[PDB]
Amino acid sequence: MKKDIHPKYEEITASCSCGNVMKIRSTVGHDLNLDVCSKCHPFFTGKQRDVATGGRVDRFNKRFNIPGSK
Amino acid sequence: AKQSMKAREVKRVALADKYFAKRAELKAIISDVNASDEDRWNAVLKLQTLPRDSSPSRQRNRCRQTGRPHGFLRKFGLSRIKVREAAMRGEIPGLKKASW
Repeated sequence: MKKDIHPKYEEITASCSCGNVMKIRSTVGHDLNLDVCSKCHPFFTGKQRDVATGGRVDRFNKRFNIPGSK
Repeated sequence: AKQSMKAREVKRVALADKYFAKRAELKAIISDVNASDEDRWNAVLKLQTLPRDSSPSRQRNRCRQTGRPHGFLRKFGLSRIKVREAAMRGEIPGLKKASW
């Protein structure tokens, strides 16, 4: 330890945590490396047969719809 | 102006009415939310290929009799200029103008 230009005993050694949350984090990690990816594609037409989450009313084997209801 | 654009258009309108009228809930079965893992499959697109060559979505309700591109009026069977020519000559019932 130097004394002729450095203070003796430091008080910059504080806390057992230095975890960031109120600012920037996980930009390439936060303890050890991360790097994420994104896959979405236009709609979820990823298959020849889908389910519907906005309409769940049962399929009629009819051939008329708007013109079927007079 | 061409006969080829009138010839395409005339055949599309009689078969749009033939083919799509009896295939109007097929539209619901293969696109709309009326299916929910039910069909949604190749077996009904086996049938929607008929209303395709001749269907409302290719029949701009125009040029089935007259050789004027756009401004058509499906209610007269005519276009801008031929509506005016027939009014001039009185060949339309009730044709006057608004004065109010």
